[PDB]
Amino acid sequence: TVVTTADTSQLYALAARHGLKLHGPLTVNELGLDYRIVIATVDDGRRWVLRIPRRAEVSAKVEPEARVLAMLKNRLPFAVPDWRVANAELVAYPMLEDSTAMVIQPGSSTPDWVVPQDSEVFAESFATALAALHAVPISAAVDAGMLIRTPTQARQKVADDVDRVRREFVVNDKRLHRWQRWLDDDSSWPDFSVVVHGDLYVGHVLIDNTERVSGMIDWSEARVDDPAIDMAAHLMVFGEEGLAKLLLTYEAAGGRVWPRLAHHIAERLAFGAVTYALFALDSGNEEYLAAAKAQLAAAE
Ligand SMILES: CC[C@H]1OC(=O)[C@H](C)[C@@H](O[C@H]2C[C@@](C)(OC)[C@@H](O)[C@H](C)O2)[C@H](C)[C@@H](O[C@@H]2O[C@H](C)C[C@H](N(C)C)[C@H]2O)[C@](C)(O)C[C@@H](C)CN(C)[C@H](C)[C@@H](O)[C@]1(C)O
Ligand SMILES: Nc1nc2c(ncn2[C@@H]2O[C@H](CO)[C@@H](O)[C@H]2O)c(=O)[nH]1
Repeated sequence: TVVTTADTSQLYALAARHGLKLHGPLTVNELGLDYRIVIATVDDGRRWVLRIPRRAEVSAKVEPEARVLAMLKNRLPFAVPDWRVANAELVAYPMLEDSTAMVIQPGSSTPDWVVPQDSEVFAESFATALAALHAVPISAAVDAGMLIRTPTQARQKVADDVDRVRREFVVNDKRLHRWQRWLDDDSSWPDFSVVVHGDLYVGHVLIDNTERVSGMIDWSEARVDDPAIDMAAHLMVFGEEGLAKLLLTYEAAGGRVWPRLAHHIAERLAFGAVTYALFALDSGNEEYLAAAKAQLAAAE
Protein backbone atom coordinates (compact mmCIF):
# COMPACT_ATOMS: atom_id res chain seq x y z
CA THR A 1 0.00 0.00 0.00
CA VAL A 2 1.61 3.20 -1.29
CA VAL A 3 -0.31 6.49 -1.64
CA THR A 4 -0.18 7.80 -5.20
CA THR A 5 -1.56 10.99 -6.70
CA ALA A 6 -3.52 9.27 -9.48
CA ASP A 7 -6.76 7.42 -8.81
CA THR A 8 -6.04 4.41 -11.00
CA SER A 9 -9.40 2.70 -10.40
CA GLN A 10 -11.46 5.75 -11.31
CA LEU A 11 -9.26 6.50 -14.34
CA TYR A 12 -9.50 2.90 -15.53
CA ALA A 13 -13.29 2.96 -15.28
CA LEU A 14 -13.53 6.30 -17.07
CA ALA A 15 -11.30 5.21 -19.94
CA ALA A 16 -13.00 1.81 -20.26
CA ARG A 17 -16.39 3.52 -20.77
CA HIS A 18 -14.83 4.87 -23.99
CA GLY A 19 -13.05 1.86 -25.38
CA LEU A 20 -9.63 2.38 -23.78
CA LYS A 21 -8.09 -0.20 -21.54
CA LEU A 22 -5.45 1.39 -19.28
CA HIS A 23 -2.49 -0.82 -18.50
CA GLY A 24 0.99 0.32 -17.45
CA PRO A 25 2.65 3.57 -16.27
CA LEU A 26 0.72 6.87 -15.90
CA THR A 27 1.39 10.56 -15.14
CA VAL A 28 -1.00 13.19 -13.71
CA ASN A 29 -1.29 16.97 -13.98
CA GLU A 30 -3.99 18.69 -12.00
CA LEU A 31 -2.42 22.15 -12.14
CA GLY A 32 -5.01 22.79 -14.82
CA LEU A 33 -7.92 24.79 -13.53
CA ASP A 34 -10.28 23.26 -16.10
CA TYR A 35 -8.90 19.79 -16.97
CA ARG A 36 -7.03 16.96 -15.36
CA ILE A 37 -4.42 15.80 -17.88
CA VAL A 38 -3.15 12.23 -17.55
CA ILE A 39 -0.64 10.49 -19.77
CA ALA A 40 -1.41 6.80 -19.48
CA THR A 41 -0.33 3.62 -21.16
CA VAL A 42 -3.09 1.58 -22.76
CA ASP A 43 -3.22 -2.07 -23.79
CA ASP A 44 -2.12 -1.06 -27.32
CA GLY A 45 1.36 -0.55 -25.75
CA ARG A 46 1.00 3.11 -26.63
CA ARG A 47 0.72 6.20 -24.45
CA TRP A 48 -2.51 8.16 -24.65
CA VAL A 49 -3.38 11.60 -23.28
CA LEU A 50 -6.54 11.68 -21.17
CA ARG A 51 -7.95 15.20 -21.17
CA ILE A 52 -10.58 15.15 -18.45
CA PRO A 53 -12.98 18.10 -18.15
CA ARG A 54 -13.52 18.98 -14.51
CA ARG A 55 -16.92 20.68 -14.69
CA ALA A 56 -19.98 21.04 -16.87
CA GLU A 57 -18.95 24.41 -18.25
CA VAL A 58 -15.64 22.93 -19.42
CA SER A 59 -17.33 19.82 -20.88
CA ALA A 60 -19.42 22.13 -23.03
CA LYS A 61 -16.29 23.07 -24.98
CA VAL A 62 -15.44 19.54 -26.13
CA GLU A 63 -17.86 19.24 -29.06
CA PRO A 64 -16.88 22.51 -30.80
CA GLU A 65 -13.19 21.89 -30.18
CA ALA A 66 -13.47 18.38 -31.67
CA ARG A 67 -14.88 19.87 -34.89
CA VAL A 68 -11.92 22.21 -35.18
CA LEU A 69 -9.38 19.42 -34.87
CA ALA A 70 -11.20 17.19 -37.30
CA MET A 71 -11.04 19.96 -39.86
CA LEU A 72 -7.43 20.84 -39.23
CA LYS A 73 -6.09 17.28 -39.49
CA ASN A 74 -5.62 17.02 -43.29
CA ARG A 75 -4.95 20.73 -43.74
CA LEU A 76 -1.79 21.05 -41.66
CA PRO A 77 1.64 19.62 -42.61
CA PHE A 78 2.23 18.79 -38.97
CA ALA A 79 0.47 16.73 -36.34
CA VAL A 80 -2.40 17.77 -34.08
CA PRO A 81 -4.16 15.70 -31.42
CA ASP A 82 -6.31 12.96 -32.92
CA TRP A 83 -9.31 12.93 -30.57
CA ARG A 84 -10.37 9.33 -31.06
CA VAL A 85 -12.44 9.79 -27.92
CA ALA A 86 -14.32 13.07 -27.53
CA ASN A 87 -17.15 13.37 -25.08
CA ALA A 88 -18.25 15.49 -22.16
CA GLU A 89 -16.54 13.29 -19.57
CA LEU A 90 -13.34 12.43 -21.49
CA VAL A 91 -11.23 13.47 -24.45
CA ALA A 92 -8.47 11.03 -25.35
CA TYR A 93 -5.87 10.90 -28.08
CA PRO A 94 -2.73 8.91 -28.79
CA MET A 95 0.18 10.88 -27.34
CA LEU A 96 2.24 12.78 -29.87
CA GLU A 97 5.52 11.60 -28.43
CA ASP A 98 7.74 14.35 -29.79
CA SER A 99 8.85 16.80 -27.13
CA THR A 100 7.39 20.22 -26.63
CA ALA A 101 9.78 23.04 -27.57
CA MET A 102 9.89 24.08 -23.88
CA VAL A 103 10.25 21.58 -21.01
CA ILE A 104 9.25 22.48 -17.46
CA GLN A 105 8.57 20.52 -14.28
CA PRO A 106 4.96 20.84 -13.13
CA GLY A 107 4.31 23.78 -10.81
CA SER A 108 7.76 25.22 -11.50
CA SER A 109 8.16 28.85 -12.50
CA THR A 110 11.37 28.08 -14.42
CA PRO A 111 11.66 25.86 -17.51
CA ASP A 112 14.36 23.24 -17.65
CA TRP A 113 14.91 23.94 -21.33
CA VAL A 114 13.72 26.03 -24.24
CA VAL A 115 14.68 25.39 -27.86
CA PRO A 116 17.65 27.72 -28.50
CA GLN A 117 17.56 31.10 -30.17
CA ASP A 118 20.25 29.86 -32.54
CA SER A 119 18.28 26.81 -33.71
CA GLU A 120 17.73 27.75 -37.31
CA VAL A 121 15.80 24.56 -37.98
CA PHE A 122 13.32 25.46 -35.26
CA ALA A 123 13.02 29.10 -36.28
CA GLU A 124 12.56 28.29 -39.92
CA SER A 125 10.14 25.40 -39.44
CA PHE A 126 8.06 27.34 -36.92
CA ALA A 127 7.75 30.18 -39.44
CA THR A 128 6.62 27.87 -42.25
CA ALA A 129 4.31 25.90 -39.97
CA LEU A 130 2.69 29.17 -38.90
CA ALA A 131 2.24 30.28 -42.51
CA ALA A 132 0.63 26.90 -43.20
CA LEU A 133 -1.81 27.26 -40.28
CA HIS A 134 -2.69 30.80 -41.29
CA ALA A 135 -3.39 29.55 -44.83
CA VAL A 136 -6.25 27.28 -43.71
CA PRO A 137 -9.23 28.68 -45.64
CA ILE A 138 -11.78 30.81 -43.83
CA SER A 139 -14.47 28.70 -45.47
CA ALA A 140 -13.11 25.55 -43.82
CA ALA A 141 -13.25 27.32 -40.47
CA VAL A 142 -16.88 28.36 -41.09
CA ASP A 143 -17.84 24.89 -42.26
CA ALA A 144 -16.33 23.55 -39.00
CA GLY A 145 -18.32 25.98 -36.85
CA MET A 146 -15.35 27.97 -35.64
CA LEU A 147 -15.52 31.27 -33.82
CA ILE A 148 -15.10 33.87 -36.54
CA ARG A 149 -13.98 37.48 -36.08
CA THR A 150 -13.79 39.95 -38.93
CA PRO A 151 -11.12 42.64 -38.49
CA THR A 152 -13.74 44.86 -36.90
CA GLN A 153 -14.88 42.12 -34.53
CA ALA A 154 -11.23 41.33 -33.72
CA ARG A 155 -10.57 44.90 -32.68
CA GLN A 156 -13.86 45.06 -30.77
CA LYS A 157 -12.86 41.98 -28.76
CA VAL A 158 -9.63 43.65 -27.68
CA ALA A 159 -11.57 46.80 -26.76
CA ASP A 160 -14.06 44.70 -24.75
CA ASP A 161 -11.29 42.90 -22.89
CA VAL A 162 -9.53 46.16 -22.06
CA ASP A 163 -12.80 47.65 -20.87
CA ARG A 164 -13.56 44.66 -18.64
CA VAL A 165 -10.12 44.93 -17.00
CA ARG A 166 -10.66 48.67 -16.55
CA ARG A 167 -13.99 47.90 -14.72
CA GLU A 168 -12.72 45.16 -12.45
CA PHE A 169 -9.22 46.37 -11.62
CA VAL A 170 -7.14 49.50 -10.95
CA VAL A 171 -4.61 49.81 -13.79
CA ASN A 172 -1.47 51.87 -14.18
CA ASP A 173 -2.39 55.00 -16.12
CA LYS A 174 0.36 54.50 -18.67
CA ARG A 175 -0.84 50.97 -19.49
CA LEU A 176 -4.36 52.27 -19.99
CA HIS A 177 -3.05 54.96 -22.33
CA ARG A 178 -0.95 52.44 -24.19
CA TRP A 179 -3.88 50.16 -24.85
CA GLN A 180 -6.17 53.02 -25.85
CA ARG A 181 -3.58 54.48 -28.22
CA TRP A 182 -3.13 51.04 -29.76
CA LEU A 183 -6.85 50.57 -30.22
CA ASP A 184 -7.04 53.96 -31.92
CA ASP A 185 -3.97 53.44 -34.11
CA ASP A 186 -5.56 52.42 -37.41
CA SER A 187 -2.27 51.60 -39.14
CA SER A 188 -1.41 48.92 -36.58
CA TRP A 189 -4.48 46.73 -37.23
CA PRO A 190 -4.74 44.17 -40.03
CA ASP A 191 -7.38 44.35 -42.74
CA PHE A 192 -7.98 40.59 -42.64
CA SER A 193 -8.27 37.69 -40.19
CA VAL A 194 -6.91 34.14 -40.40
CA VAL A 195 -7.26 30.82 -38.65
CA VAL A 196 -5.16 31.17 -35.47
CA HIS A 197 -4.12 28.69 -32.82
CA GLY A 198 -4.93 31.31 -30.19
CA ASP A 199 -2.60 30.18 -27.39
CA LEU A 200 0.60 29.56 -29.25
CA TYR A 201 4.03 29.46 -27.62
CA VAL A 202 6.94 27.05 -27.37
CA GLY A 203 5.13 24.92 -24.76
CA HIS A 204 2.39 24.15 -27.29
CA VAL A 205 4.71 23.37 -30.21
CA LEU A 206 6.16 19.88 -30.72
CA ILE A 207 9.54 19.27 -32.30
CA ASP A 208 11.33 16.23 -33.62
CA ASN A 209 14.80 15.45 -32.28
CA THR A 210 16.34 17.71 -34.96
CA GLU A 211 14.27 20.59 -33.51
CA ARG A 212 12.00 20.73 -36.54
CA VAL A 213 8.39 21.62 -35.76
CA SER A 214 6.37 18.41 -36.02
CA GLY A 215 3.11 19.26 -34.27
CA MET A 216 1.06 21.66 -32.18
CA ILE A 217 -1.17 20.96 -29.19
CA ASP A 218 -3.72 22.64 -26.90
CA TRP A 219 -6.07 24.15 -29.48
CA SER A 220 -8.89 25.41 -27.22
CA GLU A 221 -8.39 29.05 -28.19
CA ALA A 222 -8.44 28.41 -31.94
CA ARG A 223 -10.59 30.81 -33.97
CA VAL A 224 -10.49 33.11 -36.99
CA ASP A 225 -8.95 36.36 -35.73
CA ASP A 226 -5.91 38.68 -35.85
CA PRO A 227 -2.82 36.82 -37.16
CA ALA A 228 -0.56 38.60 -34.68
CA ILE A 229 -2.19 36.67 -31.84
CA ASP A 230 0.05 33.73 -32.79
CA MET A 231 3.28 35.76 -32.94
CA ALA A 232 3.28 37.55 -29.57
CA ALA A 233 4.84 34.68 -27.62
CA HIS A 234 7.57 34.25 -30.25
CA LEU A 235 8.56 37.89 -29.66
CA MET A 236 8.39 37.24 -25.90
CA VAL A 237 10.73 34.25 -26.01
CA PHE A 238 13.05 35.04 -28.95
CA GLY A 239 13.08 38.85 -28.87
CA GLU A 240 13.04 41.33 -31.71
CA GLU A 241 15.84 39.35 -33.38
CA GLY A 242 13.72 36.23 -33.41
CA LEU A 243 10.66 38.16 -34.55
CA ALA A 244 12.53 39.67 -37.50
CA LYS A 245 13.60 36.20 -38.66
CA LEU A 246 10.09 34.86 -38.23
CA LEU A 247 8.47 37.60 -40.30
CA LEU A 248 10.91 37.27 -43.18
CA THR A 249 10.44 33.52 -43.51
CA TYR A 250 6.70 33.68 -42.78
CA GLU A 251 6.23 36.10 -45.64
CA ALA A 252 8.48 34.04 -47.97
CA ALA A 253 6.37 30.97 -47.15
CA GLY A 254 3.22 32.82 -48.26
CA GLY A 255 2.09 34.34 -45.00
CA ARG A 256 0.22 37.61 -45.47
CA VAL A 257 1.81 40.60 -43.75
CA TRP A 258 1.18 44.33 -43.44
CA PRO A 259 3.65 47.14 -42.92
CA ARG A 260 3.12 47.63 -39.18
CA LEU A 261 2.89 43.93 -38.34
CA ALA A 262 5.99 43.91 -36.11
CA HIS A 263 4.69 46.90 -34.16
CA HIS A 264 1.27 45.31 -33.82
CA ILE A 265 2.79 42.08 -32.46
CA ALA A 266 4.57 44.04 -29.72
CA GLU A 267 1.28 45.72 -28.79
CA ARG A 268 -0.41 42.31 -28.75
CA LEU A 269 2.28 41.10 -26.39
CA ALA A 270 1.64 44.06 -24.08
CA PHE A 271 -2.05 43.14 -24.21
CA GLY A 272 -1.07 39.81 -22.61
CA ALA A 273 -1.45 41.60 -19.27
CA VAL A 274 -5.16 41.99 -20.08
CA THR A 275 -5.50 38.37 -21.09
CA TYR A 276 -3.78 37.25 -17.90
CA ALA A 277 -5.89 39.49 -15.67
CA LEU A 278 -9.13 38.21 -17.14
CA PHE A 279 -7.89 34.61 -16.87
CA ALA A 280 -7.06 35.31 -13.24
CA LEU A 281 -10.45 36.91 -12.58
CA ASP A 282 -12.40 34.09 -14.23
CA SER A 283 -10.30 31.42 -12.51
CA GLY A 284 -11.27 32.63 -9.06
CA ASN A 285 -7.75 31.61 -8.10
CA GLU A 286 -6.40 34.04 -5.51
CA GLU A 287 -2.70 33.57 -6.33
CA TYR A 288 -3.33 34.37 -9.99
CA LEU A 289 -5.49 37.33 -9.03
CA ALA A 290 -2.75 38.68 -6.76
CA ALA A 291 -0.21 38.43 -9.57
CA ALA A 292 -2.58 40.08 -12.06
CA LYS A 293 -3.42 43.03 -9.81
CA ALA A 294 0.26 43.56 -9.07
CA GLN A 295 1.12 43.50 -12.77
CA LEU A 296 -1.72 45.84 -13.82
CA ALA A 297 -0.86 48.42 -11.16
CA ALA A 298 2.84 48.33 -12.02
CA ALA A 299 4.39 50.50 -14.66
CA GLU A 300 5.43 48.46 -17.69
C1 LIG B 1 8.75 30.73 -22.10
C2 LIG B 1 8.26 29.84 -20.96
C3 LIG B 1 7.23 30.55 -20.07
O1 LIG B 1 6.08 30.73 -20.92
C4 LIG B 1 5.46 31.90 -21.00
O2 LIG B 1 5.72 32.87 -20.34
C5 LIG B 1 4.36 31.93 -22.02
C6 LIG B 1 4.85 32.67 -23.25
C7 LIG B 1 3.04 32.42 -21.47
O3 LIG B 1 2.23 33.04 -22.47
C8 LIG B 1 2.35 34.44 -22.58
C9 LIG B 1 1.99 34.85 -23.98
C10 LIG B 1 0.56 34.76 -24.49
C11 LIG B 1 0.42 35.34 -25.89
O4 LIG B 1 0.10 33.40 -24.43
C12 LIG B 1 0.69 32.41 -25.29
C13 LIG B 1 -0.28 35.52 -23.49
O5 LIG B 1 -1.68 35.34 -23.71
C14 LIG B 1 0.07 35.19 -22.06
C15 LIG B 1 -0.90 35.69 -21.00
O6 LIG B 1 1.42 35.09 -21.72
C16 LIG B 1 2.20 31.34 -20.90
C17 LIG B 1 1.69 30.35 -21.97
C18 LIG B 1 1.09 31.66 -19.92
O7 LIG B 1 -0.08 30.94 -20.11
C19 LIG B 1 -1.21 31.41 -20.78
O8 LIG B 1 -1.88 32.33 -19.94
C20 LIG B 1 -3.13 32.80 -20.42
C21 LIG B 1 -3.65 33.83 -19.43
C22 LIG B 1 -4.08 31.64 -20.58
C23 LIG B 1 -3.44 30.68 -21.59
N1 LIG B 1 -4.25 29.50 -21.92
C24 LIG B 1 -4.49 28.59 -20.78
C25 LIG B 1 -5.54 29.88 -22.54
C26 LIG B 1 -2.09 30.23 -21.07
O9 LIG B 1 -1.45 29.39 -22.03
C27 LIG B 1 1.38 31.86 -18.44
C28 LIG B 1 0.49 32.96 -17.88
O10 LIG B 1 2.75 32.29 -18.32
C29 LIG B 1 1.18 30.53 -17.74
C30 LIG B 1 1.48 30.56 -16.24
C31 LIG B 1 0.33 29.90 -15.49
C32 LIG B 1 2.79 29.88 -15.95
N2 LIG B 1 3.93 30.71 -16.37
C33 LIG B 1 4.21 31.84 -15.40
C34 LIG B 1 5.11 29.89 -16.84
C35 LIG B 1 6.01 29.45 -15.67
C36 LIG B 1 5.84 30.58 -17.95
O11 LIG B 1 6.46 31.80 -17.50
C37 LIG B 1 6.85 29.79 -18.80
C38 LIG B 1 6.20 28.45 -19.13
O12 LIG B 1 8.02 29.54 -18.01
N1 LIG C 1 4.69 15.95 -26.10
C1 LIG C 1 3.34 16.06 -25.81
N2 LIG C 1 2.88 16.76 -24.73
C2 LIG C 1 1.53 16.81 -24.60
C3 LIG C 1 0.60 16.20 -25.47
N3 LIG C 1 -0.69 16.45 -25.03
C4 LIG C 1 -0.58 17.17 -23.91
N4 LIG C 1 0.74 17.39 -23.62
C5 LIG C 1 1.20 18.13 -22.44
O1 LIG C 1 0.10 18.30 -21.56
C6 LIG C 1 -0.29 19.70 -21.53
C7 LIG C 1 -1.81 19.85 -21.47
O2 LIG C 1 -2.49 19.37 -22.63
C8 LIG C 1 0.41 20.29 -22.74
O3 LIG C 1 0.59 21.69 -22.67
C9 LIG C 1 1.71 19.50 -22.78
O4 LIG C 1 2.60 19.90 -21.75
C10 LIG C 1 1.14 15.48 -26.56
O5 LIG C 1 0.37 14.82 -27.43
N5 LIG C 1 2.47 15.44 -26.73
